[PDB]
Amino acid sequence: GPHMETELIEGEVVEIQIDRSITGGHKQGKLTIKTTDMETIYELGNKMIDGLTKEKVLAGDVISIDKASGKITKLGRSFARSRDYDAMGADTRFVQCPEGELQKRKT
Repeated sequence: GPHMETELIEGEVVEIQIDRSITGGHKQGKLTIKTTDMETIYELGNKMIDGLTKEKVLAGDVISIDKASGKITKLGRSFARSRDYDAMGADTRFVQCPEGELQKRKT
């Protein structure tokens, strides 16, 4: 596999269908993602809803879905309100929330 051999799907979100009628036992939905070649539709399970909710996924965001773990990860291309302001001198808002320092990239 590329990087890893886990079944992963990622792409920019074209469309989002999330149930609002299903009981809090097993939510469902239908996601439309733009891949490298085309937009494909993927079925959302309860854990998928969970993951996309956690990542705060909306149309226009990009995310990856782990078929094995059921975890969803927003990649970073198609985002929303990313801080482009790094000239933080009078900006005492150093709210760099530790969301998982995966690999010591480090600024």
